[PDB]
Amino acid sequence: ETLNGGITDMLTELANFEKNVSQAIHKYNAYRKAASVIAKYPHKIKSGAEAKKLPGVGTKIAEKIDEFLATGKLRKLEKIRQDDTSSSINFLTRVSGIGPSAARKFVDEGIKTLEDLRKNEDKLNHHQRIGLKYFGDFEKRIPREEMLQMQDIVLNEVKKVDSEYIATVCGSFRRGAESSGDMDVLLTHPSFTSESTKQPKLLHQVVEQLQKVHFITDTLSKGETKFMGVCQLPSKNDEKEYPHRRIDIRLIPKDQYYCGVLYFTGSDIFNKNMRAHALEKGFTINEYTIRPLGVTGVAGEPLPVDSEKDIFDYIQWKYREPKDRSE
DNA sequence: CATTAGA
DNA sequence: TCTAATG
Ligand SMILES: [Mn+2]
Ligand SMILES: [Mn+2]
Ligand code: NA
Ligand code: NA
Repeated sequence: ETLNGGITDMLTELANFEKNVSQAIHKYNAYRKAASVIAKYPHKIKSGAEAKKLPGVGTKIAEKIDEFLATGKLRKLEKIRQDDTSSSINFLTRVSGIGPSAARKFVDEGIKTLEDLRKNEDKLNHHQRIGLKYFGDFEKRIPREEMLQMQDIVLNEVKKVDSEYIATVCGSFRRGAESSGDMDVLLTHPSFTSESTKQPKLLHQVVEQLQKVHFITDTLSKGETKFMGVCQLPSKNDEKEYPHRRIDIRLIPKDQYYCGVLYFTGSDIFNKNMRAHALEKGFTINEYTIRPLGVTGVAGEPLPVDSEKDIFDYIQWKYREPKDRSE
């Protein structure tokens, strides 16, 4: 956690580099398990050899550990850190839409800078277009203060359309969080559960509504159950316009809300920790359900959930407020 | 790990 | 279809 720190960190640095700049999924996969194990290791690793004893620890990596333990650096990390080509890949990547794959390609063609990205907006697909467009706005944290106004509106229209809808803004915002990256809204309706062969419109109507009023400004991706866009709070009575925010709403079979909800609420750890528990408690939890465990090794049979509570009860735990789902 | 664009 | 990008 801090004793193995640099090691895991140069290691991660290393891995990440192969996967993006290089198309070396393996080496990349190498660095990670290694980075994974030394990480767990209970003592200050003192030399390659020592490290080497570890599963996933090759001669390759071990050697890197030495140079790093010896000199508080690494040539390969320095060389990369410098590499203009590799720098560029790292960056274009920021654009919502641009992945490594396209990052290389662009680079090759010569789009290194943001401005390049501009002159060639043509080479970019709609996602990346918008990506490039709200580049600033996108990189900005979301004050809860705004999250409150946002949630407010979504909630309202959702309701105006059909009072029957249920909505939850999940994520950290739900979890107290002073700020948020983007807004996650989970949606479901009663007329839409496990079987009941869809009702695409279900999503659709709402999207239409939010746009109707100008909350949604653009569509990144809209499918029958997952809409992904851009929004913005009404820039008041001028002088102060609001930044464009990433928003995502998804339809959910009413019969799998709370789990899904439980789930997306986090935290990453509270979840795992929660999950790890239901296990002992004779269960199984996952993004949509909670099945009672059987001794033959495994088992099925989706237990009925009416609220975050039920889930808790099941595994017989103490209801934890979002606020304290911290871990 | 499953859902969308796109080619 | 597969392959990328998001989450
Ligand atoms: Mn979020
Ligand atoms: Mn998110
Ligand atoms: Na070994
Ligand atoms: Na990106």
